[PDB]
Amino acid sequence: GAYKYLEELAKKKQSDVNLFLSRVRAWEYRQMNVIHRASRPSRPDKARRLGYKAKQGYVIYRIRVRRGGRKRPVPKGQTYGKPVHQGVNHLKYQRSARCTAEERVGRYCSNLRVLNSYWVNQDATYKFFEVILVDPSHKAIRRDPRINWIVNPVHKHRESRGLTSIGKKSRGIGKGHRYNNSPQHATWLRHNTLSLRRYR
Amino acid sequence: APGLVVGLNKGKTLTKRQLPERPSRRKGHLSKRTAFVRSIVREVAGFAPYERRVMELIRNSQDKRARKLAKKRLGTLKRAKGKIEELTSVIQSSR
Amino acid sequence: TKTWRKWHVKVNQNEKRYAISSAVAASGVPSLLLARGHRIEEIPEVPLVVDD
Amino acid sequence: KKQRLVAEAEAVANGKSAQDVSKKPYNVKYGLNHVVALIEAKKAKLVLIASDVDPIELVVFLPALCKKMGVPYAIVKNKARLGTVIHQKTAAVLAVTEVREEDK
Amino acid sequence: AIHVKGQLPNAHFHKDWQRYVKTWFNQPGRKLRRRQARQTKAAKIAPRPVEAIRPAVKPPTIRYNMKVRAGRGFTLEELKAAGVSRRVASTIGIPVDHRRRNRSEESLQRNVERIKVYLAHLIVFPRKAGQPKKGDATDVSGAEQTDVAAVLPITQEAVEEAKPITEEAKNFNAFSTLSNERAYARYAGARAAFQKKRAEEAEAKKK
RNA sequence: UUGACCUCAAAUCAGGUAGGACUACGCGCUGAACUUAAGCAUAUCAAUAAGCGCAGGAAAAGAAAAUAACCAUGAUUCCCUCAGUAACGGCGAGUGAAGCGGGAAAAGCUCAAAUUUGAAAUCUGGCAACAUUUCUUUUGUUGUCCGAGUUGUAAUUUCAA
RNA sequence: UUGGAUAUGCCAUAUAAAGCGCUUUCGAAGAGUCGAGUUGUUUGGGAAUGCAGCUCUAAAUGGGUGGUAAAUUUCAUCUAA
RNA sequence: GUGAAGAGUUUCU
Ligand SMILES: [Mg+2]
Ligand SMILES: [Mg+2]
Ligand SMILES: [Mg+2]
Ligand SMILES: [Mg+2]
Ligand SMILES: [Mg+2]
Ligand SMILES: [Mg+2]
Ligand SMILES: [Mg+2]
Ligand SMILES: [Mg+2]
Ligand SMILES: [Mg+2]
Ligand SMILES: [Mg+2]
Ligand SMILES: [Mg+2]
Repeated sequence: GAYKYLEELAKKKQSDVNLFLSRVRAWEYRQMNVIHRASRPSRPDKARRLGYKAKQGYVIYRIRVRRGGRKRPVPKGQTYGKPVHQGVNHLKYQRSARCTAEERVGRYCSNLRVLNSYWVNQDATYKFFEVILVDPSHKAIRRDPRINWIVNPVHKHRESRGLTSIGKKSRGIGKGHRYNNSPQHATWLRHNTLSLRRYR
Repeated sequence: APGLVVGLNKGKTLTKRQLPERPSRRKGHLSKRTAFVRSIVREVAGFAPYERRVMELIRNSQDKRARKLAKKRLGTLKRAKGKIEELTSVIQSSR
Repeated sequence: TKTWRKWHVKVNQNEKRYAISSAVAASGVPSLLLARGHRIEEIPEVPLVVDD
Repeated sequence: KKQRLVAEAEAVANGKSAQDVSKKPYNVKYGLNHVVALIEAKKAKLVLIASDVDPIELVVFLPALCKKMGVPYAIVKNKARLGTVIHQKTAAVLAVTEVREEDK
Repeated sequence: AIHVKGQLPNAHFHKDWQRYVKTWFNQPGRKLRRRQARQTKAAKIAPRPVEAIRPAVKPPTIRYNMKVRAGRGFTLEELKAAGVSRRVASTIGIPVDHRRRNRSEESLQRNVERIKVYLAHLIVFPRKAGQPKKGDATDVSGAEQTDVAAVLPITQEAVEEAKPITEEAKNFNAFSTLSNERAYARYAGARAAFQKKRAEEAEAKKK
């Protein structure tokens, strides 16, 4: 159907069609609020594959996030420590800008659950994302076995605990030798806990 | 297959048998519907600017320059050689 | 004081079994029963075995 | 639809199936995924593409797809006017597959 | 400072290790808890066996491939050859491993035999009591919770106790064969690269 | 002129919902220095203290874009072992995992990508009736109408196919 | 309190949905993502282990992994976003 | 981003 065509065309971000549409939409986005409601997904095919459905209780929000690194917020570049910690400028936040987009939209919609998010645009100053949210109080959500899980209280603010797709990526959650540091603190605890058995 | 632990065909000799098809290994095949969709999309979307630059170097018979540019644009040489072959087919498709 | 002081002591299984064997053998010796404080002056036999 | 179903129900008790009392429907096809499949299968005789589909990528490939498949197509005003035909608020695209003999 | 006999010291106790000391004072308590959970589970699923039947597989690597151990579940081919549908397997306590495959007939036949022995000892109760159906049993009265390991143990591979010494064995040179085979694998690449140079650079001789 | 659609508002609109606290344990962010190196800057202390966000009865992880290199294994977690080892390190002081093996427990699955197209088969809300209850306090069913929804709600499928 | 039993005694669920079975042609599979460079940080991970910024930016038997950088050819194994 | 001259299939003022 149309979804395959939208998926393939979305891969062509340098084509004349997508370059033009990106320019006009980025201009339009910069004219409205940093966080604003989207009436519909700008990328319906991308939204579906990330869990979105066109039913009551699913909500799309758009947000722009400042690009670039994290300047150390210390008074006059003064760090009061050893030279290894004197850096102020070329530093980087450990969470993705997409994660920040989810965090801020989740605070903005504190009655909703953040499901997922996707990139839509960027200029030199901002990256634009659309965040998919679900109303756990809506009956259409609570009676739906495919999205029911998110009502349970263990899924409260899953974006704040790195439990969305981008949150687990930023946490380095993965299988095998490349992710041995694993959940870091839990792995660290296992290796730094002295185990003293009853030798009898 | 000597049945030793050294040499070319080492290891214990058992009765070999044909493993069944794993459909996950079909990935990477080109379905006819997907090929049709991509040809339509290539019609609607054009070529990326670097693709046009590479094709121009191909059309001027600057084969090394095209390889250097495609590798520089895409990262690896392996992706470059695949891209140059694809753009070469496009160029000859128009001829 | 800390809880992770060593409270339990391992003994080799064979030494434990040696100890119990010695203790059972000592129970068959009337002098050792008397020496250990047991008032066994009147019992008919050592070891003392009663019906099932 | 409710009237058709009560007819099929009444005729499914003593007669034959619902096919015996209802005829083949002749109607415009709608739904973007459904119409795309019809075009790829060469069953659309005429495709009417709304002119103001707001995320335009939903239909931007449709003229190229229609031209490739040799199905006639027109870009027409008001997705809202197309929606009125099919009793919806809006419709991105409509397709004619079959027309009665009197309209050929 | 260091002045005594012995190993140079190595103790990794420069962090706040006393904060994360793990003691085992609950070891008998945990053992009692786990046994009570097993007893509670056994009474709940009775008369089903407490443990599901498992396949026999060979451990990987040369250190353990001489042994046999329980695996996760039976392969799709093994279930097929034993006449058990994969959707039915779980309903009667037969685990399914979609990941493991049978690279040899020996692995397949060994586990197909385990399933056949399981099925022959299995009493399937009818879904509706007193109305036996196909694949069920009509003598369910003597049903009790039994160990699968009592019926289908994991058996290690046996040996030839003794056998004649043939003239072929007497002429075999074990050490030379090991040295030759290692050398042949070692210089296969040079031989292959040589063969290219043996037959390709000679092509100019034709013209 | 009206109406439709789109986008955007307002209302003490009808019904909901979030915040604060508890932080032993849990998931993240941010982040020292004392200290050790017989000085000291890399290093170490430490991916620690302090600071900030967010949960539950556990959390997190989880049905391989995993191992291996075998006669192969088979989601995750935890224990023992691997192992103070491979490795890192002014190769100084110091630091330091993983595969196999044994054991505890075991459980497997859901979507998106498909034309239902001889029938949006889907869902919420209002109203009414009828049931139901840890419970006049709970939880539904049917009818009807209105909304949602074709810019796609259901149904068969999820690669093991 | 159908959890088990003749779970009896009975409700009337039960008429159309699954199992294997030969033959075909098939078999849609997640993108500013993977990957590359570079900077910072982190790791036991060593011509980059994970994370993040910025630049470049994919493919269709493709793509990932196979703990020494690179080019090529094989093989194995997995099937990301 | 969009257009015009000039420079020994191109990007520089
Ligand atoms: Mg999870
Ligand atoms: Mg010092
Ligand atoms: Mg000192
Ligand atoms: Mg000092
Ligand atoms: Mg703290
Ligand atoms: Mg609580
Ligand atoms: Mg959980
Ligand atoms: Mg899978
Ligand atoms: Mg450290
Ligand atoms: Mg996938
Ligand atoms: Mg940091």
